[PDB]
Amino acid sequence: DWCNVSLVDTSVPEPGILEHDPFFCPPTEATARDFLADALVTLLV
Amino acid sequence: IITLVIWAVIRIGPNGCDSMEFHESGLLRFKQVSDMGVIHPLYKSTVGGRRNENLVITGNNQPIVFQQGTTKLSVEKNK
Ligand SMILES: *[C@@H]1O[C@H](CO)[C@@H](O[C@@H]2O[C@H](CO)[C@@H](O)[C@H](O)[C@H]2NC(C)=O)[C@H](O)[C@H]1NC(C)=O
Ligand SMILES: *[C@@H]1O[C@H](CO)[C@@H](O)[C@H](O)[C@H]1NC(C)=O
Repeated sequence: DWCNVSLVDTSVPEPGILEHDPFFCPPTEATARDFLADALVTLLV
Repeated sequence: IITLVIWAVIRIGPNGCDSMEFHESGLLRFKQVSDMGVIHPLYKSTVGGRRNENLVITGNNQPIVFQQGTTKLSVEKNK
């Protein structure tokens, strides 16, 4: 059938990260103190 | 007498009361368990946790329900 003869040639058909930033959540930094020496002073006076 | 009553009801010792202390930077630390009842955070209140630590939100034999209107996230003991 010559009517459905198809010819095709070459053509030019030419058509991940994860991150979220919150603002802050710092813990108790510099965790050290004492309430004896000052108590000793104010109970030694 | 009333000064002794003030000393004793808050249970103050030579170090201080066995409830809390005011860290000099303003950080209100506490010293033992807390029963806060209801809590209504108003302004800039992000419930977090300490560095390199895990929030452990456990319900001692009670469910936990994240509710919003109709939407529910219910984590019960077996469902
Ligand atoms: C979670 O466990 C509880 C306690 O067993 C369940 O409550 C009852 O459990 C018994 C035996 O497992 C059943 O015969 C009853 O019918 C349960 N009552 C109700 C109201 O559920 C409960 O069902 C369990 N939940 C799930 C999702 O398994
Ligand atoms: C190609 O074949 C189909 C199916 O038989 C037919 O419908 C169509 O008309 C044919 N095309 C031509 C150009 O004859």
